[PDB]
Amino acid sequence: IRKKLVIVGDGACGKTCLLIVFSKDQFPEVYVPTVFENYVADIEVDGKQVELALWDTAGQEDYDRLRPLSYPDTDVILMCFSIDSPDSLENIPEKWTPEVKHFCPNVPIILVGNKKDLRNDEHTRRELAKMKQEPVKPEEGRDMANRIGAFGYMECSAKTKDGVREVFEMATRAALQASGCLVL
Amino acid sequence: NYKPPAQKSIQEIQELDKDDESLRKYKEALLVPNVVVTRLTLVCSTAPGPLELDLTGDLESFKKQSFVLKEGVEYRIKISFRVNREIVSGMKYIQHTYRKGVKIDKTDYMVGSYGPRAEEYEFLTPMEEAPKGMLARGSYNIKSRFTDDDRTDHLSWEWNLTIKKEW
Ligand SMILES: Nc1nc2c(ncn2[C@@H]2O[C@H](COP(=O)(O)OP(=O)(O)O)[C@@H](O)[C@H]2O)c(=O)[nH]1
Ligand SMILES: [Mg+2]
Ligand SMILES: [Mg+2]
Ligand SMILES: [Mg+2]
Repeated sequence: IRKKLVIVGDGACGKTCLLIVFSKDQFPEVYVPTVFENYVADIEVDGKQVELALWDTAGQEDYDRLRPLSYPDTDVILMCFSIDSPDSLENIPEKWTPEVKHFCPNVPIILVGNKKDLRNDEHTRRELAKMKQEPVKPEEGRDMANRIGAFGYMECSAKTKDGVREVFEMATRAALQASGCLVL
Repeated sequence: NYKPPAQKSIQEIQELDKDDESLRKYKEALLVPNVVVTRLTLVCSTAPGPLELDLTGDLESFKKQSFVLKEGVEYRIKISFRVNREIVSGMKYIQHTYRKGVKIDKTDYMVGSYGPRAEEYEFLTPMEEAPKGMLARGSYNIKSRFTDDDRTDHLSWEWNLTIKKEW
């Protein structure tokens, strides 16, 4: 049973690391590619075996016309922002939701807060405070999940790996639960 | 709410971050008018022969003929098409079904964004059920249309469905 997952969200919110941590189980500290090669992970959920196809994307404005080719035949979407970037969260309803709904009507979204491990980081809090901001809070995340009609809201750190296996367990559960049936 | 981005050629796309290996592979993975609609097929398990329209010319031969279909049968519509030079953004498929001059259905699907490639693309709709009963046999006129984010008009062809008691 094949399902397709595409991961979207702003540049530098941790999309690629998340994806790499999921396939390698090691956070990359040496080099982080801009976009990780799509690949096929064999996961099992709710007494069921799943061929899961994972696509990383380029979030930049510059690739707004390129990136939407990843969408056809997508079964679940991971829509990220970073817990250390309330801007990345403002763009969820301003950019990612209008896009994902446009190209992927009827397709479940899991809203994902990345970099949990920065919530209580000292240096981080200072930087945000220097522009009158704080880290995003779980209520702010869940609220957004409701506002955009997300199947779920999960939080994670790919640095510490807390939440990673649960994010993709949810995405996969979303894909099984769930315009135009198939493009080939 | 969604707002289409600035038009960008495939070369403008490749010029950008052209020294990034990882983005080079990304673009490689994902990559006469630009879009050509080639064929309309009816995918139907119970049909005794193949059900196809060639749309590469002679668009003036419906309404002279049609697809015959046994009342009550399940089928999908499969549209084939070709993208020749540049990206099509967010291509949409729209269908209006007519019966005796009355519009009985309207349906439209986000087919998606597609880059140019050699082999044609095949878009399959969800399963539909042929009509049935004494009052629903004979001809339905169908207006098929494509459009996209860079185009506020359509590619249009018009085909017929003729529903019978038997095949
Ligand atoms: N502290 C922390 N940094 C992270 C985490 N995940 C990613 N990053 C960093 O944030 C930056 C952007 O990550 P990347 O995965 O390349 O983001 P993308 O551009 O959205 O894919 C990189 O320097 C990562 O090291 C995380 O979970 N915790
Ligand atoms: Mg990236
Ligand atoms: Mg495998
Ligand atoms: Mg083609």
